[PDB]
Amino acid sequence: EPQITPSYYTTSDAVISTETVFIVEISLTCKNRVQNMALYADVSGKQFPVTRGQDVGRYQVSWSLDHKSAHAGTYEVRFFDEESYSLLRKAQRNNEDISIIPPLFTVSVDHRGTWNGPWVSTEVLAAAIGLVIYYLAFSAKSHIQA
Amino acid sequence: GARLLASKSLLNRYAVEGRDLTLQYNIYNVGSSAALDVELSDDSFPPEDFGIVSGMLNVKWDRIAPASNVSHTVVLRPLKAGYFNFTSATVTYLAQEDGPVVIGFTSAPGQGGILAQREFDRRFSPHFLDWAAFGVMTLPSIGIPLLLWYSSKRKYDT
Amino acid sequence: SADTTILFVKGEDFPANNIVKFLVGFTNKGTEDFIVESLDASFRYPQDYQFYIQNFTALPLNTVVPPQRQATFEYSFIPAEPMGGRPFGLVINLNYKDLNGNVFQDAVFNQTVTIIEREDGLDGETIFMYMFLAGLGLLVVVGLHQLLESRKR
Repeated sequence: EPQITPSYYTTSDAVISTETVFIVEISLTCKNRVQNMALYADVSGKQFPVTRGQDVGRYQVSWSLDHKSAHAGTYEVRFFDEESYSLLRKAQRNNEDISIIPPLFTVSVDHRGTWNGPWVSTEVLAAAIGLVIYYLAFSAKSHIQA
Repeated sequence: GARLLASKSLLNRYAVEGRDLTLQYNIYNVGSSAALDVELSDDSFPPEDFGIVSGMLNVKWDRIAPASNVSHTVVLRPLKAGYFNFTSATVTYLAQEDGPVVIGFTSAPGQGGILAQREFDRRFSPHFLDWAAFGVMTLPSIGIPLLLWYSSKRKYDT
Repeated sequence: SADTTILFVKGEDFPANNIVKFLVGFTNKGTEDFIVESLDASFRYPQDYQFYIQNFTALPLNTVVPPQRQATFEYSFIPAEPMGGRPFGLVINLNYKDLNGNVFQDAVFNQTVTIIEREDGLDGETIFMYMFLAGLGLLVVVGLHQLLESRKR
């Protein structure tokens, strides 16, 4: 009966940062009072060992992705214990259905995407707008002559 | 015995005042044995100058398998602009069971210049309200002749 | 009294025109503070390492390593494209000095390196830039086509 209070951080300014970094902080409390237990996190098929802080019951998992690959959306982080992690790895090696193994707990991280700059360009888009008003003039002319 | 190579790197192109600073710690076990009781401590960021947004600077791992790596990241926010020296962190681990504690330092990014928020904005901030104001300012001298020209169209060319 | 290790994390196969990044670990088993000055990488002739082929920018470190303490350093370089496909001996030197100022140099990596050429196919994004410009001109093309049709009619 794990009890978790999850906190997560996601890079929002891609102009400054080189890569998009995802950080998940979880304070884990167990009914049986197990402490310093090794956690493993799976994110979209990628497994990362769970880092343990100095404080009791505090765990963090961090990974980085390229700005082009850090698509906006919700990222599901699945946490497994040593036995569940071993079973998951065995299933992965055998090409078995990974979804069969239930994670200890899941944390959903919602990423709103990174900000990169203005798509609109005065050299191309603005030039078309000026042409359009003058093309409206030409259309009006073409209509009346006829 | 286990041999750990720890690298401390910055995942930000530039250091900007008031903006999140991303720190990534990578520990690689190049030894034949797995590192036991690996603890990472980074006391080089005083709270008066850097505010912790996410992550914890002091971490521990029970075991790091040989030929394996562990990645840790911490997000900080500088509180004062100027030059800052990103010193190396301290890594302690047991190379073998019941063996002596090995103390090592991660990679040091060195001295880095934290750009003041005002300077960063002056160098990179987007101008939109001045852009609207500029455009409005130009609007008369360009449009008044334009409206007079349309008056030409519409009085007596039909 | 100095122990060094090197680990290639990216570009272990040394791809041409690709970033190669390796970690060098310096361990101080002496009783004095070691001062790591710079880390240098250079490509040598496989048949004669004395003749330099390409010298990469030195990475001055100037980091003091206390006794019984370990320090890790990160270095990266990008092999040149024309130079791919040829064996190049790689000499990587870590420079460290005693408190007295005596300087000792250790070659962390001294082995022949195989470099693999990479070829990039035509890019569609350049064609997309070109076609957006060509459409900026194609609006004019359509206008002139209408003018020519009117002239012919």
